[PDB]
Amino acid sequence: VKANMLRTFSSIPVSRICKSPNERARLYFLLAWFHAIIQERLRYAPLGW
Repeated sequence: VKANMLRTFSSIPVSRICKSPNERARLYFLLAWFHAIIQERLRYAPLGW
């Protein structure tokens, strides 16, 4: 999950994720965490998705 979130944070430009209402950053962090969780869950095929 750590590597996935680090990968999905460098992909998103800083300009979009920062220069906005100050609550956007927490929303993007939640989005990255959710994407990492559901992407890492795919490894355990029959028990996950």
